[PDB]
Amino acid sequence: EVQVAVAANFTAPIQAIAKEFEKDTGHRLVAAYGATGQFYTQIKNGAPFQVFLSADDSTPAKLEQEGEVVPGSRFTYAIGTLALWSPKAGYVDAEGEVLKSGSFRHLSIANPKTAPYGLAATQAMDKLGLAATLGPKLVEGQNISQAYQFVSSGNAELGFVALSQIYKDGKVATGSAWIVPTELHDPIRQDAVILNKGKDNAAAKALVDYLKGAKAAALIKSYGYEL
Ligand code: MOO
Ligand SMILES: [N+]
Repeated sequence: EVQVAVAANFTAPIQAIAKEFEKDTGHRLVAAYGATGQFYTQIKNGAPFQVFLSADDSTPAKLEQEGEVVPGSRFTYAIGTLALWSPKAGYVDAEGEVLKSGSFRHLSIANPKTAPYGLAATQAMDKLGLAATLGPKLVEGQNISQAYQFVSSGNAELGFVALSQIYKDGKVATGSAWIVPTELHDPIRQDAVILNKGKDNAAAKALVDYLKGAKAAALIKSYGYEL
C-alpha cells in the first residue's frame, strides 16, 4: 500500500521493479509519473505520495530543508545519463556534430525549471558553447517523457532524452544516439526519499530496502543507470 512519486525518466524502470516488488513483498507500488519540480509542488501542497524517487539529489534535499522528508531516508537509487537522440538512424551522429552544424529546426528538452534532465540539457548546451545558437530552436516538454515523445512522434528532429528511454541490456536499442559526456553537466544523481506521510509505513520501508536490493539493482542497471 505505497504511494510513490516518480520522475518521468524512471517511468518504465519502476513499473518493472514493482512487478517483482509485488511478487516479493506483497506490497503494491502505486506510482505517479511527472516532473521532479511538479512533484515538489504537489508534495508541498499535501499530495498523498509517501516515497519520492527524484531525478536529482537537490529537490529531495530541498524538501528536507522544508520539513517534508523523514531525516535519514535520503539515498541515491540511480545515476542517469543524457543522450542526444533521434529515431532516424542517419541524423544524429556518434560525436553529436549535428548540434554544431545540423539543419534541424526543433530540439526537444524537458522543462529545465522542473525537469532535472532538462537542466542537464541546458547545462551541456552551455558548456558546449551552443546556448545562444540553439536556444531559439528549443522546445520544452512538461517532463523528460514528453520531450522524448516530441521526437518519437515527429514534432522534433532530435532531443536530449534520458538514456533509460532508448537503452537495452548494454546498448542503445533504437534510432541514433550521442552519449552526452558527463563533463558538460552536473552528474544526474537521482535521490529517493521517504516523505512525512511514510514515516512508519511498511510498504515504504519495504520499497526502499528493495530499491537497494539485488533484483532492483539489476533492473536499474538494465536501463542504463549506474550505482
Ligand atoms: O525525469 Mo524528469 O524530472 O521529468 O527530468
Ligand atoms: N530517416
